[PDB]
Amino acid sequence: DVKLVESGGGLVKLGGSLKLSCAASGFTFSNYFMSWVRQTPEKRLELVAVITSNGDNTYYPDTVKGRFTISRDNAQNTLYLQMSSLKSEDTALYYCARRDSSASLYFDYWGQGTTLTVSSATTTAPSVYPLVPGCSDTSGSSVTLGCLVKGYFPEPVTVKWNYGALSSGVRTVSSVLQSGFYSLSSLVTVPSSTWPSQTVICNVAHPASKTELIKRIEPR
Amino acid sequence: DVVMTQTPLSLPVSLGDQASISCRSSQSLVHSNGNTYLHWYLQKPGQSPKLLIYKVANRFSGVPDRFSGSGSGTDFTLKISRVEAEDLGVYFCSQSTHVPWTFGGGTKLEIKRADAAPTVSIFPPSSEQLTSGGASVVCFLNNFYPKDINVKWKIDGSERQNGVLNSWTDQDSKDSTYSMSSTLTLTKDEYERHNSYTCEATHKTSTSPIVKSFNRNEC
Repeated sequence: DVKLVESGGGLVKLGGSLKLSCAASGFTFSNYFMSWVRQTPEKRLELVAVITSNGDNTYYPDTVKGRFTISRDNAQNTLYLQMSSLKSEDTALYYCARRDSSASLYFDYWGQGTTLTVSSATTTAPSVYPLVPGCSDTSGSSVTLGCLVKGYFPEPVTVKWNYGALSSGVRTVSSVLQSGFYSLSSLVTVPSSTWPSQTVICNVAHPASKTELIKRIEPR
Repeated sequence: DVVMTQTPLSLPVSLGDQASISCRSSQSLVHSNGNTYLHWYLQKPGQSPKLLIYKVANRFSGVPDRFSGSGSGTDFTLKISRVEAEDLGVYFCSQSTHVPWTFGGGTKLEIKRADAAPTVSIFPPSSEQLTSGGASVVCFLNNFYPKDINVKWKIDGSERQNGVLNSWTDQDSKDSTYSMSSTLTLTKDEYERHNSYTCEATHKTSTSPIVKSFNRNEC
C-alpha cells in the first residue's frame, strides 16, 4: 500500500525555522509530483508547496514564497519542507500529499500530517491521571473507565487503549485550551465482568515533547 | 485567486435520506483545454482528507455509487443518496484550473437521529493527582442526541463554574451519538473542605435534569 509519513513538527518561535520531512513508501516515488498542503486551526486548506517528479521545478503560493523551500531526495524516498521567518499564520497541520500521474491535477494520497505551532509558549509534556469509579454506587451491566490528560502544549495528543486492541466503545473528547495549556479525557466502557479481571491500560502520545506514556487503570 | 464558495456550511440529514452540497466558484473552472478541474474531498473526524470525486463526476476507486458530482462553469453539486452513518465529515470542493489551486471552506455533514439520554458517570480525583496537590472531578455524559447540553456543578449543594471545562467528542460514526466530559479542577485543599460533589445536566429536549453525585466522606 502507498503511504506517506510526515515528521519534523513541533513548536517554534516567531521568525524561526523548521524542517519537516515525509517518508514515502509503496510506490515509485520518482514518478510522482509531491506537495505540502496545510490545514489551519479554522480548518481551511491551503496548498503551500509543489515539486515535480525529478525535483527540477517548484511552485509556491504568494503566501509563503521566499520563506518556504520544498525539496526531495529521490534516492531515499523522502520529501522535505524547509520553513523560515515563521509568522503565526503558518500555524497548521502540515500534510504531505501525492499528485495523480494522469494529469487530472488531484491529490490521490495524504499522510496523517505533522503539526507546526508558532508561539512564544513552551513545549510541555502531559500528566495522565486515571478516571476510576468510587465514593458512590457503581454496579451492574457495564463499567466506564478513562484517562484524564492535562497540562500539555502544543497539541495534539493521542490516546489508545491496550495498544489499539480496545477500540470499541472508546470516546475521546476534543482538547480544550485554558491558561495556555491543553487538556482532554478518553473513556471506554466495558463489561463489569472484565474489570479488574484484566488489567486495563491507556496509551498516551504527545509527539512534540517526544512523550509516550502508559497508565494502568486499577481500582480503589 | 479563485474564491470557492460552498453552501450550506453545515448539513444535517437522517439515515437513508439524501443530501446536497453546493459549490460555487468566483470564476469558470473550464481550463483552456476544456477539461474542468473541480474535485471533491471528504475528511472524516481525525483523518486526512481523501478524494471522492475528480473532474466533476468521476468516482475515485473505492467510492460507492451513492456519491455523484455534477455541474459546469462555476456551479457544481455533490449528492449523497442513501446517506449512511459513516458518511459524516467535512466535504471540500477543490479547483485546480487556475493557479493558485484553491479549496472551498467545507461543509459539515452531520447525521440526524432520535433523541437519546446520557448515561452519566462521575469520577472522583485520583490519589495520583491528589498527591501532586490538584483535584479534578469529572462528569461524563455518554451517548446522547442532540449536541447541545449544559452541565453544571454543585459543591455541598452550591453552584460552581470557575475551573470548569467542557468538551465534546465528534459525532460517532456507528451510533451517531455524541459524548462529552465536564471537568471541575480544584486544589486538593479546596476539594477536602467539602463533602458532596454533584453534576447536573440539562438540554432543552428534557424539561427535567439528570443528576449524579458522590460524597467524599463516603470514599
